[PDB]
Amino acid sequence: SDQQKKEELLNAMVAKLGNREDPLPQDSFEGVDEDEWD
Amino acid sequence: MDSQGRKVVVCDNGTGFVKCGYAGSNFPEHIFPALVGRPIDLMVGDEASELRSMLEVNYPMENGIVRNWDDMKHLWDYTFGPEKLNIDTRNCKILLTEPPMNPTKNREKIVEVMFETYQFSGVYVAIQAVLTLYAQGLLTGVVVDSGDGVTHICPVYEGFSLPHLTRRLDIAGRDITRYLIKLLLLRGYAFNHSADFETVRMIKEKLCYVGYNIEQEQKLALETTVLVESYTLPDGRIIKVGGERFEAPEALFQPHLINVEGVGVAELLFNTIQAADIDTRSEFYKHIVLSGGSTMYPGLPSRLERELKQLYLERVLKGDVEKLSKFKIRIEDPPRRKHMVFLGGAVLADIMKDKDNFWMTRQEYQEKGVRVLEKLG
Amino acid sequence: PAYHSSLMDPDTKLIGNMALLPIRSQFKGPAPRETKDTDIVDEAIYYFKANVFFKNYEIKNEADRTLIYITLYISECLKKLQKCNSKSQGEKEMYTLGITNFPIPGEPGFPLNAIYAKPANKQEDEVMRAYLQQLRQETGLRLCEKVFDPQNDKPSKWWTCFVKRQFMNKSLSGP
Amino acid sequence: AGRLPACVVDCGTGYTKLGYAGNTEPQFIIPSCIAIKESAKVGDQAQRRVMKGVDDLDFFIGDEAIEKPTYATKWPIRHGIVEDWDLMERFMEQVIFKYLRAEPEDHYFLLTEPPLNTPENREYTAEIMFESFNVPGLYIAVQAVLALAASWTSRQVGERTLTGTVIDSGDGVTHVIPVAEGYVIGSCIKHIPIAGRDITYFIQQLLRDREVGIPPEQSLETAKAVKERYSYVCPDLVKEFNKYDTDGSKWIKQYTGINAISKKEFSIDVGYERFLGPEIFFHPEFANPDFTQPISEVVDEVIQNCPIDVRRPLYKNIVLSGGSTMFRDFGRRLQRDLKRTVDARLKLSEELSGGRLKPKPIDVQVITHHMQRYAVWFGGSMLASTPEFYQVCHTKKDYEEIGPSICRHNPVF
Amino acid sequence: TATLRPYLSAVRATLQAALCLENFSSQVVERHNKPEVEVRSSKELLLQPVTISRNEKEKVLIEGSINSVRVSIAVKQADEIEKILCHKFMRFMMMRAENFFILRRKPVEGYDISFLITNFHTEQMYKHKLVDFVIHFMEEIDKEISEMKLSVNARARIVAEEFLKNF
Amino acid sequence: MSLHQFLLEPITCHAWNRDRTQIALSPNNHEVHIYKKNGGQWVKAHELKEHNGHITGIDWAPKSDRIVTCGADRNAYVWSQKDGVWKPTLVILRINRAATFVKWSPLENKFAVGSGARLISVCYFESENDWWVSKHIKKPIRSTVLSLDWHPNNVLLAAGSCDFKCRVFSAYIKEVDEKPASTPWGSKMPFGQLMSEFGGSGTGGWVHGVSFSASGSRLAWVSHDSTVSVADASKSVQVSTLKTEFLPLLSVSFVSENSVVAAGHDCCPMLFNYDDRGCLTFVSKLDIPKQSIQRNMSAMERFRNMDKRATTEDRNTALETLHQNSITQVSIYEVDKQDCRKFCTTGIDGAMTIWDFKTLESSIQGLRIM
Amino acid sequence: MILLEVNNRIIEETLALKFENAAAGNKPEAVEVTFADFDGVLYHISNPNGDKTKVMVSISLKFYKELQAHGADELLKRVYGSYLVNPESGYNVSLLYDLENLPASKDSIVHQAGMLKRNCFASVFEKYFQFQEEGKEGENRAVIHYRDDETMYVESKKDRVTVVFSTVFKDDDDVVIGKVFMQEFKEGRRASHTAPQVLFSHREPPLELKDTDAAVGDNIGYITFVLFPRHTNASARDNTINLIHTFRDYLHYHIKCSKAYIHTRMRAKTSDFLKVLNRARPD
Amino acid sequence: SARFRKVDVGEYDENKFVDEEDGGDGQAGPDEGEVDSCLRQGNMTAALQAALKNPPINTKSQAVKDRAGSIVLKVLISFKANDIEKAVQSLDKNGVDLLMKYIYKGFESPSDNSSAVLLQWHEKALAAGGVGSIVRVLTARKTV
Ligand SMILES: Nc1ncnc2c1ncn2[C@@H]1O[C@H](COP(=O)(O)OP(=O)(O)OP(=O)(O)O)[C@@H](O)[C@H]1O
Ligand SMILES: Nc1ncnc2c1ncn2[C@@H]1O[C@H](COP(=O)(O)OP(=O)(O)OP(=O)(O)O)[C@@H](O)[C@H]1O
Ligand SMILES: [Mg+2]
Ligand SMILES: [Mg+2]
Repeated sequence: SDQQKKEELLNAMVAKLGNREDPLPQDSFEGVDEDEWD
Repeated sequence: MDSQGRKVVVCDNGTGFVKCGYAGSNFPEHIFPALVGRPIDLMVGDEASELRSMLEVNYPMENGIVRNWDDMKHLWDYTFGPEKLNIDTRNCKILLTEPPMNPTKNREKIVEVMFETYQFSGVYVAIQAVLTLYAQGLLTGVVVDSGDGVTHICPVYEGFSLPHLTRRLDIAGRDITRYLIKLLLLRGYAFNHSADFETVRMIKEKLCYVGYNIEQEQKLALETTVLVESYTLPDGRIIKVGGERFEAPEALFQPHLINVEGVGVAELLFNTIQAADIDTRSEFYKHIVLSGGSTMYPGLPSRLERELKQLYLERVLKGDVEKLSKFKIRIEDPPRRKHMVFLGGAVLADIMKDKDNFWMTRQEYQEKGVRVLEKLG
Repeated sequence: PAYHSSLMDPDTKLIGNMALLPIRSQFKGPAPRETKDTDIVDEAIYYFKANVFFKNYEIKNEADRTLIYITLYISECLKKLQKCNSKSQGEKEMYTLGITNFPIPGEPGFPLNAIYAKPANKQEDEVMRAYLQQLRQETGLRLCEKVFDPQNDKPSKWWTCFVKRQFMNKSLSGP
Repeated sequence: AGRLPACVVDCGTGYTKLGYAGNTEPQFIIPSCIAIKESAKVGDQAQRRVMKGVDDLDFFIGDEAIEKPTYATKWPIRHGIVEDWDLMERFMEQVIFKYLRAEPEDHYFLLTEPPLNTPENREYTAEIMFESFNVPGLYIAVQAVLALAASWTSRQVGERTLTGTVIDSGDGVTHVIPVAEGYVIGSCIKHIPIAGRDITYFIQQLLRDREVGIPPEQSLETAKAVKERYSYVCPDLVKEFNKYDTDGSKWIKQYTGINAISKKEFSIDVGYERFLGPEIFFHPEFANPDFTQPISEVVDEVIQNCPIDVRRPLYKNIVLSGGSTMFRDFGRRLQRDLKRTVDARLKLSEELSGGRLKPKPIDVQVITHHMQRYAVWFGGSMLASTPEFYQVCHTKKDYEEIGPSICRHNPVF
Repeated sequence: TATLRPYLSAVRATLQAALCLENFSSQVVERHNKPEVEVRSSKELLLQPVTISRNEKEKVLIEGSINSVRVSIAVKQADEIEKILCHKFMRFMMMRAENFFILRRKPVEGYDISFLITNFHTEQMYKHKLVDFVIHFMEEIDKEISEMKLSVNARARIVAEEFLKNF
Repeated sequence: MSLHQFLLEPITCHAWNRDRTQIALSPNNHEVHIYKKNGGQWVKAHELKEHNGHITGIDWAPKSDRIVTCGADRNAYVWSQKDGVWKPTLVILRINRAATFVKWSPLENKFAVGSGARLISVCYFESENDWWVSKHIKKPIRSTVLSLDWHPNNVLLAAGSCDFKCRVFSAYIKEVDEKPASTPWGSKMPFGQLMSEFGGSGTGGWVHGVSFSASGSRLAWVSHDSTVSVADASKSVQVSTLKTEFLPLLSVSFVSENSVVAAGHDCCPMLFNYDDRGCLTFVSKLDIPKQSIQRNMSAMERFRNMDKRATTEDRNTALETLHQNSITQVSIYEVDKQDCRKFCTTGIDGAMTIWDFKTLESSIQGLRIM
Repeated sequence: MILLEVNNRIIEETLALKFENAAAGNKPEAVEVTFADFDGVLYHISNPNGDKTKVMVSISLKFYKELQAHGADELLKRVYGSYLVNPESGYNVSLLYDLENLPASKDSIVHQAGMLKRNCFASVFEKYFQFQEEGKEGENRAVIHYRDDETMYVESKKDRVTVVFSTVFKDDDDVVIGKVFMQEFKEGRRASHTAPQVLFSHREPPLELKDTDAAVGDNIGYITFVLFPRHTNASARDNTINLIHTFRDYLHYHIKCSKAYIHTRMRAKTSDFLKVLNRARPD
Repeated sequence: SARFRKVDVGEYDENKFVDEEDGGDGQAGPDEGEVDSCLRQGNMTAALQAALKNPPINTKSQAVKDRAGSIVLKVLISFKANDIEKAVQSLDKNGVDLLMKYIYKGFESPSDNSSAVLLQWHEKALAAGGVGSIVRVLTARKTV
């Protein structure tokens, strides 16, 4: 029974993981100015 | 060649190819693919097929029955043009083929298109199993056909097809290819169902066969390394195919592996033959002819004869062993299974060319209309 | 990808497949005078630091051949500016570099014989040699103030780190 | 101590990540090198020493293997593919019994594999884990599905699918991998031969060209520190040279290092190599003279060779992974170049159609998430912590009667 | 010691006579090439089985046919450590049976290892080199097992002395 | 002793033309290669590709120049040359098992195919409707037929099979042949009549090769139990049997009235003598070991080297015979069965060897072939 | 390596990184680490109520009720002192470190934090050596269920201290390899004469454990250590306790290393057979 | 379903190979009295030549073949090592083939030190008779 165990595992993955609203680690570095990125 | 000087043209319209020639020829003159191309004005035939990238393609006929009528009309005026045949359509006799279990409205439409649009002098249509038995030189037998869509079992007796005994099984080569894709996915190789159809089709055409006794092949698979072969992918990787070579075509005999209800092909053939009349059963058992593209596996008629003998032992003699030597069967496969339908049509057009009752006349079509089609029987 | 010029105007004359672009100079030559602020030399100096890393250049016009020639000559300028230490013998070195001859197209010493079209007759040869000499002297005199750094009166380390790089693995002087 | 967590080990060309399940970060990150004693004669397999005593236990793994006198340093993995199995087994001996300190008869195990792996390597790994250490369970996972599962933390609950394109970049070979419904389309995986070693070599030869005062033994670690600390991705090239030439007080940094043999300090200036480092992803002919194709054309050729009905979900979900994709403004540059190529193709098709066809404009998204540096380990750690994992993992019993063939195929997530 | 060379000479003389193979197609099922010692359909294509015994434990069994031959070897095992090392070594060789081309995945019952040789192998290789490989294999196994046993004992002495020193 | 190495993969079978200038052979696959001698070297001239299975039999007619091929795909083809292009013609065999052997008739009007379906097929040509038809001989064959030979009077046939017997059949077809004469084998000749059956009782060996003599009154055959047998029909059909002390033989040929040349798994041809009284004796090996193997690596020194091998036995890296593997086909190369001076051998190692009687008479002491 | 280590590695590296960050005055960071050890011991490193200035280490053992009956609380109070606090929920022993009140020396605090499990097991041995030092008799044996199937027995006499291990081998070949290793342990007093006496029994318990309900089975083996007053005094008891409680893992580690050496040794013979077989072709 | 697939119909075929038998069961093998007398008076060569007479190759009973093998292996294990090659060279070809058949039957049930004696007899019979005798052992339909 690969498919039923795998879809229960996928439902566990969907119901398990939460969300984060913290700033990214890339934002702490210094880079080029914002307004010419278009 | 007749007394009136109207030539007889045999035109075979298979799904993959269209072949054409004259009556009495031992080889087809002209072979084309069936294709209609549109650029992204309208090229039909060979010349659409080399110039493939510019032209969007269209297949007009699917499983022997036509789907788009004007594309088949353009195919017909491509074949009857001056570049390939160069014949006069008002002074010709034409023979055509039809797939079995054909609905009657399609046959009426084909006969109406031949008699009204192109104005042919003589039109006949015939079932392909009778043409196959004419190519073999027989008159009575059972024809088992297996292509790409379905599998048909049809008996022909005294040169005519029996309509109420023709049977259909919905297992063909694409199901075996999908089952081989699943069996190759179960060994760890990464494959996709839509992107990798042609490669597994070439593997199935190259390596698979039909096993005689299942326990001997499974013992050889789990004990020896004899059956292991190697194949090279177009990317460059080398894969090893082992015991799937006999497991892939086993869905024809055990349909429950591919989640299809019903019985196998041997039980269907036994129930087809045993439902006929009692006095003609001995003629049907001695003339069984295999045809089609899916019947080219090695070891198929030995397995079919063994399953027929086991069914006849169980369900007729009811356990008597001594009467089994009197039961005689013979399954004949041709070694010339390239153009059997064209050769049978050419033999039938050659021998039956001057007698009046065979050809359907244009004057009776003008008198009656769609009532001439009862004279086929 | 690579950076191309944008100074092409169809009233301009051609010497073979060159472009007779106007220049601003005090040296004598056959080039016409330029009224605008920019010219081909300032664009070559502008695009040298990005064009020197490339190895596959695609020709789109006639002025790009002239841009390729000035970009090839700037590395030969930077080889001579490596050894020098003060300004005024810097211009005395670059004048003597600009005086001496170089292989023209049509000669076997020229590296890009396949793309560059050979000149036909003798006055075309004279006009081509005078035009290349004027371009040579003007880009030397323009590079003399840009390379040198005024507070120390030394060649700058940011300009002298581009010596070993070659444009399309080519060289005007060769090995 | 009723239930013990599983152990997650992820090996690689450059670094090995190892820890316990249920956590967010790995407990150990070590280099994948082994120092063994080679006091015997060089280049003689017959004279390769019989261990009369315990002389095969005289070795060091990890960061202790780097620069040890009277020892030889070996790297067992080339491009994600194991070449020496003896060194791999001796590596796993000191992984299990020294760092993790776990009894292997009580813990389940999860291991990772390269994307194109033969089943014989899976059989060899199952032999090493089941015959020598006697584990009760083993599961071998695919890295792309773990990265696609680990990218769900920046996403809402209604949009979590398992279809996308994974761009993986480490110390070996950059991979572009399409994943459709949890299964890898194996005929469309493409390779770009640019990674962090080429960037470090390019920065090292630039610093050899410009600066002076660096010791010759410490050039590579200095180039690695300059690459990891001061680097970004620029939109244009000549404007950055104009910014550095006009105003050099802001954009030019200084780096201070310590000499190892003299205990003295040196200082260098970091200039043009801040932006010229990561630009070889988009211009591969700067360093490698053979490969002349940017990464966006490789991604577009991966997606355009796929089947037609899954072509539009692949554009909507592009997931970055690996340690070499940690430069700033990577995804914006990749998204801009991919959108330019796509819009050029549809305006060319609209010009050649002449108003016959009006295709809808597609949506291209490049996803940057939090757990980008350790995405495969995070996906394995969040897979192994659930109670449903123990019904999917293999057992030692199925190795005992059925054999090594159970580990050729795993239930693909 | 004195029985070893006549045993190997008799095994070499028996394997020379049983390796005269020939290509043959199946007369039961059309378009099939099968090894006849495994299917055993036709009884006229089989030869008599033979065996050679050195003592009550060591023996070699040889079975032949028209296009195939099977050799089964029983290995000397003195005690418990030798038989578990023999079992590990035979399992280690029979897992890699696809690289050898002449090895069976499972042995015949009552024996330790079996070889199956068909006519394609003697078309691709020489006969006497195959006979030499069989005799060289039977010679090298016992020396390998004795060296492994001595290595295990010499390791265990050093481990015990290293633990009891520091206490 | 002329050796030529054609190719590394094995040679299944070979055939010569009339003038012995071209050769046709199968390189262990489904194609037939025709080589032509140009100058002093062999070059490839033609390739024939029509079959779908393993080629098992090639034969070349000397007069009409037609090549018959049979394979393991239950098919047979007749090839004829037109404008430098060889063209095939299909033969309907009506068999459900693979074919093993094919031989032309002496008058080139029919041919015989031995197959694995316990029957022998005799095929001739019908010219009113223009194709090749076949007839079957079935009883009392019980196994696979491995070898065939034709009598020189174009009627009788000899067959050997895996049921440990050698049989003589009659193959007379009224549409093609004429009325035959009387023979010592028999007097009544309808189609399919069994004339004589030979074989040992209780001693089972598969018969690999049969051969007739030049006059046609003597028969010889070889078996798998290392026996050579000669049957004489005139002296009330007596059978003489000799048990050798070597490996089994796979080919046999009469080279005169009283001499037999055979070859097999011992890699070297051997000579046997048959006198008028009825005693079969072994004479010599025709592959005398090279140029003595240099006094057999100095006769006293290899006896001391066998003492050295009694100390340390090591194996020979290359066999001393001119074939490194088995020999499967022996053929007569010069003139015919009445006068033989040279003969040709092919083998599994992929080489072709030409031997001469006069050089072997000059080299081997006391050797005399008649 | 040959001998196993005593102190943990995760705790020492984590606490050294946190103390080196807190020494320089940088901003602290959160931490939440859960892991395990030998013989089914759980660990936890976390922050109390989200406060980032405090770290907290807790342990979890199954058999703390047996060790508490022999007085393990007073030894932990004597070793640690003010760092010992009330336990966490679901855990047995808990420590607490404040980052604002650290001492100047930091190696000894991290080193005592690494040896928490040895400080848990040391109390039974330190109790039972004192009975041999004082000359008492008639005291009951100490029975420790340190695993589910394995048992440690400690007994004291006038001139000997007897430590009996019961162990279970899970596989059949491990019994033979362990018999070889314990035969070499039994014979191994021929070089060192101050070595203790080691005895081994297979499938049956020893005589002095006749009264207890000791298991009888094919996999179960019994190991006896005899200790003398040259090892149990007040100056050489630390390395004795550090060596006697890490013996079973040492034995199973060397068994698995021997099997891995055997699997290393087979591959060269397989490669030589493949080379000899591949030389036979006429390529 | 699949009840009919269990029946093996291949061995009910008429055209399968059936072995042919000849001779009765009246051959009782060699007689024990003369070989016991030749062992008693010490004539070893006469004991070997009288033991090889009357082979029971046609009798389908097992006990006659077992007692004939018992007498032949009783004679063969009572020789000295230096009297073997004189006894081997006194035979013709059929005696060498029958001795090779009895030696290869004697390897089935080893006991005590008979295998070294059988290996010496195998070496001398191989030196006298060649490798064709082993092929005639392997291809025999009726076995002693
Ligand atoms: N040698 C082969 N072995 C097995 N299968 C084969 C072989 N050659 C072709 N096939 C299969 O046979 C099928 C083709 O059958 P066929 O040539 O009769 O096609 P068709 O004319 O399009 O079919 P149909 O008339 O049923 O519509 C395909 O499924 C192909 O894979
Ligand atoms: N900002 C950065 N932070 C960390 N590492 C960086 C950074 N920029 C570049 N790198 C490089 O990232 C590399 C780490 O790659 P990674 O850990 O993914 O390797 P791997 O073991 O090959 O991984 P994989 O399992 O994905 O194949 C180092 O070589 C390092 O130089
Ligand atoms: Mg079809
Ligand atoms: Mg990597």
